[PDB]
Amino acid sequence: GIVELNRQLGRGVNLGNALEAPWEGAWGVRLEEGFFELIREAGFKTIRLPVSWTHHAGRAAPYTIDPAFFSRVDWAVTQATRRGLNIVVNVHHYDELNANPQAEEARYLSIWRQIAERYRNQPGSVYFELLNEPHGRFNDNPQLWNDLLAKALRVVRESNPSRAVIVGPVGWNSLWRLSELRLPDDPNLIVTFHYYDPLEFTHQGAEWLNPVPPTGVVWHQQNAIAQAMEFAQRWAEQNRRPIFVGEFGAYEKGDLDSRVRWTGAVRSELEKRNFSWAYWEFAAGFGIYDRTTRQWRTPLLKALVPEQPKL
Ligand SMILES: N[C@@H](Cc1c[nH]c2ccccc12)C(=O)O
Ligand code: MET
Repeated sequence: GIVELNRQLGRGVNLGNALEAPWEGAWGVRLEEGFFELIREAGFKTIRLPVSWTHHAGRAAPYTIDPAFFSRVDWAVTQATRRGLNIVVNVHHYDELNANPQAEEARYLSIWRQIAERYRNQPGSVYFELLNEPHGRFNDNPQLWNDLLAKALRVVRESNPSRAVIVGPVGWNSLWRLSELRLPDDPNLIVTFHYYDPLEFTHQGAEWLNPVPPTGVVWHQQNAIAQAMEFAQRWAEQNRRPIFVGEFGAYEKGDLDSRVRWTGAVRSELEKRNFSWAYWEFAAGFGIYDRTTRQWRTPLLKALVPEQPKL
């Protein structure tokens, strides 16, 4: 069942700065077929595929997704699956929906119907993820997200009765907001959160934030990671849901040794708690792979996939 589907997610990586930008390449990463084999060879079982459908769908009903863009997603799904990787297909950035859930609902539900119907026959290694990091008006009223996610799950289930569906809390998938998350009585849900604490370290110099946190911040482990993951595990036990931590990572403007400390500490605690996970991200400013030199960033990769269990 769903506990085994979550265990099968295992270790994963996001293909970020790619299809979740305004278009593929705008944020620096075009997808390549060779990425799938590299990710497998590095020890990952899963691709998370952020996709920002809003830039590629009609604004007026029936909100049709551009066929050429859809075919690109088809290709990613098919190539990952054929090469033995799981793939998580989400709806990723969606400024309109976070700002105005009620107004944008119709278009978002049409997008999910299109995705669900198109991929209804994909195997169980293909997972759906309803909405990356709900924020905006969902932060003001978390019940708006509880209501909307139930509508979207109902849409998905019309064509995909048993597929694993990944659902997170508001606060940009903050684990503390699990407290307000409410889920339908559906036995094939995996709960997700993202982990970037402390933001002053993991997002130092991140220009896409306002305010932009200053750089020069170092990091070492205290108790915050253990405290956060224990909270999340108790929530998951009480509510009988498996956990997938779909993003964690530290931006390259922090010093490498601090980033390695943080990445290894997080990965270790996730696996101690039996959480599957996907690192943010493959090839860009948080990347473990440098496409310019075609080399892995060894210290970061080994913090994710250690050669010995206590390293
Ligand atoms: N320097 C690497 C990784 C990288 C750093 N910042 C990025 C921003 C976007 C894309 C890639 C990157 C590259 O150019 O590929
Ligand atoms: C805030 S930068 C890391 C990526 C971002 N959290 C996303 O979900 O795309």
